[PDB]
Amino acid sequence: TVPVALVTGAAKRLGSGIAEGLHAEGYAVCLHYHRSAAEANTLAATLNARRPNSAIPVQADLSNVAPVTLFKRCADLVAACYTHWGRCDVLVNNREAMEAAAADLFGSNAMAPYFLIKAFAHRVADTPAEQRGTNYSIVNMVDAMTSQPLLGYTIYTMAKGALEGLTRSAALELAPLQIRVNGVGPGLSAAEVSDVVIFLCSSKAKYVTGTCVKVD
Amino acid sequence: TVPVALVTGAAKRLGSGIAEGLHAEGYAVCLHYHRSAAEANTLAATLNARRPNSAIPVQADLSNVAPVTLFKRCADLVAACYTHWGRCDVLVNNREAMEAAAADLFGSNAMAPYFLIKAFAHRVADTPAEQRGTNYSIVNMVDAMTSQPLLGYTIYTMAKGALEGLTRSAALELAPLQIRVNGVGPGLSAAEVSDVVIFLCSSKAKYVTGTCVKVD
Amino acid sequence: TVPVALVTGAAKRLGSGIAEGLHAEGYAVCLHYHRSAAEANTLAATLNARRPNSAIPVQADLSNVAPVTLFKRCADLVAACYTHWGRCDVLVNNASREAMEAAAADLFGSNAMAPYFLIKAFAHRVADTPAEQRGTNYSIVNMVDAMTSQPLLGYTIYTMAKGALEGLTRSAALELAPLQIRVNGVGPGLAEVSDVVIFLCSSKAKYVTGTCVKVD
Amino acid sequence: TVPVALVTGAAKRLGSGIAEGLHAEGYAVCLHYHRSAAEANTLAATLNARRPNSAIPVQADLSNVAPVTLFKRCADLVAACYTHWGRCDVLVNNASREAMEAAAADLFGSNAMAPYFLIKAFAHRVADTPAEQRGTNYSIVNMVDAMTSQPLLGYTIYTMAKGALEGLTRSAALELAPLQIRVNGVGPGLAEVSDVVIFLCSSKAKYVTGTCVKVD
Repeated sequence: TVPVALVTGAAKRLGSGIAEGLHAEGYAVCLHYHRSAAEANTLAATLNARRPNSAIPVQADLSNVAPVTLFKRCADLVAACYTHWGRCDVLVNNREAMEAAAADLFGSNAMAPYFLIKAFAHRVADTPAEQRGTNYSIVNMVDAMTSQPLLGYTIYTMAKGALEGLTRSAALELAPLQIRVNGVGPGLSAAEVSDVVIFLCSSKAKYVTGTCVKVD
Repeated sequence: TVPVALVTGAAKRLGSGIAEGLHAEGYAVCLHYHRSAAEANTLAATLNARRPNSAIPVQADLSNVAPVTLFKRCADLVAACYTHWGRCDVLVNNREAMEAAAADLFGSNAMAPYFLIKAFAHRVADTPAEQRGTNYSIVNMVDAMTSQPLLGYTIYTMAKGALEGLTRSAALELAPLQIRVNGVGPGLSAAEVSDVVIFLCSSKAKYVTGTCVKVD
Repeated sequence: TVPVALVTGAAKRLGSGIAEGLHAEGYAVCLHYHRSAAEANTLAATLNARRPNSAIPVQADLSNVAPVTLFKRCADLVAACYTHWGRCDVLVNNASREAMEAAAADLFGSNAMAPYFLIKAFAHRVADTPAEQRGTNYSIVNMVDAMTSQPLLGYTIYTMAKGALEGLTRSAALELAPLQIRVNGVGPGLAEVSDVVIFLCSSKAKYVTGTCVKVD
Repeated sequence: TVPVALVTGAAKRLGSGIAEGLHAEGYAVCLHYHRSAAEANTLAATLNARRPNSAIPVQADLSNVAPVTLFKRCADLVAACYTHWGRCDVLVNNASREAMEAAAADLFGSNAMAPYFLIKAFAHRVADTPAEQRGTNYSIVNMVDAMTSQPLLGYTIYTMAKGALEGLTRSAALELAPLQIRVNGVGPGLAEVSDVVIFLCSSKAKYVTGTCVKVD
């Protein structure tokens, strides 16, 4: 046993902090990326150097269109974890021009987590009982407006809403396989949300599912 | 003054009833369709015959991909109403194979209403003060599971959630232009929801916005 | 065989409107008051003037405090309808140092419990009526008032009270649904409101229950 | 300068766990009881056994009913911490014919108001402390119990009570945020729970407030 965490958007502002923090706790991290390959590798450099083969970068396109389906690209991201360490215990989902753009950011921000969670669960489902880890938890992040800046009020509230239903609904559907699913949002530092994430992923939080954490 | 209602999915089971009912009340209806052109025209036949030039069918593709954006296809649907009657007072939003499908049904069911509402409001915004109608209301329908049958529990709950936030958020954002926005869902006949829709669209409901109606 | 409506706090302001509006639709009205005799009798006379035997005033303390229990007082008020007219089809619940604090407690409990008990009695009376002898459209409306119109309450205790009342509405809807009794609420958005009341009570709302209507 | 925690209903079952758990983290604990003297003294002795001057029992009636007002009783219980230890940093609120009905009313008001008043007093004490002299981590936890563990309540009145309590949590969080006092809730999903309490009270939750944690 050494547990494994997949942090999507792992080189972004938040994701990195979550990643540093899950790694400090003794998790092996998969550091997901699209655009930011260099920073992925810096981060992987820093952690592996601190503790060897404890981190991998992995590129994945989390957009609405990459013809390869998002459903499949998502399943492949989770697969990177199994190929490389053979388990995945933790998932953290972190003008016409403008309009089509906002609609697409809406789609992947709801649909990527959905498919990343189908995938995560499918694998746990397939792992045999004896060889399953003991503490599977999924955290959906939701963000302030400042961090979804290319936004009007309304679209943001739609995305929060679906994310909100993802969390409560999977919490339920996925309890038979012992998978907790929780959320962290604002609120009506990076170091800060990280402690929440660490607690929800910790053994302390075994009986906690369905819960939308609020922060500041 | 004779008010105008746009009922998307207007030949489907529910939509038709809503349409017959808004028309009985004295609304001129635009009967939206994609696949079901024949039934659109039967319905238009029945109402115009009952009361002349009081109904038009209009085809629109409400899918996620029809390269023409949904944003634009939506704006064009609302435009059909203005071209033909010069006003629009009422909007009613009514295997990899399987997965991409569900993701797409998710996208258009959240995003079509969003863009149908941007469009509706834009026009009202552009109409001059003197020539605006007096009672603009928008109703978002949400449906039982039986009517979104190609579904798992979770996806359905995501869509409800975004729809839910659309309704509350626009209610707010769109109150300066006097546009009420409300929802009708189940519940935790066709004739039945129709009366709710008629009331929310009626002058009786002037001070009602933000409200999610529940039914049975 | 003319429907009967029980409006608590009929004597002054929102109560009167609602009673007046309901009366103008042809219910017989029972106008509860506590301290405002002039107002309840004046109003009842006016109404009885317009249509004979159509209104009565009925006195009750609905504060929270045998010396008579709140339950019994609430049961007798509901009984004053049967006695007088044979039936009761509609209930509208209008909410109305160390010293401020105990009074703010008393108020809180009074606003939650009086409706709770009223709803209990109403419903027990329905259940005692032989099956074939019941009315065809039982509905209950819980009014929530703006923070600004009940000045003795801090933000917190107000929210508490709003929370108790939403619970009762949603709870009682589910719990009474077998007796075909609908329970709904009118509250402020984020005779104005009498039309919503008329609607919820109307035969057109036969399937609306457990709804919190938002009015501003 | 050792932190002090006030647990209502410490005497039996969930209360004891929580007090025990909090105590095992090194708070000084004030163990409220009403009727169960044996339980509160036994437990306090055990704890004081393990570490001297680390626990005391303190008696209070927290029912809803000068003859002493609930407010004053709640103020004095909170005062029994200052008096004894100089400070109070953590509050945990554990909820615990015609006749059943009046008792079910009394219970309801007691469960909403006792916490409300407790939170008032706690917070007044914080505010009277000169600025530079306050503790660094004030937190409040409102426990909600399962329907099954408080048998005297119908579904409806329970939901009412749950609603009052969620209101207080979310309300008091916003209202006390200027005094750097956090308010959160633990409730059932749709020493198990002591770890969540420890967490919410811990320095790692400095930015968590207004959260309803869901535990089953």
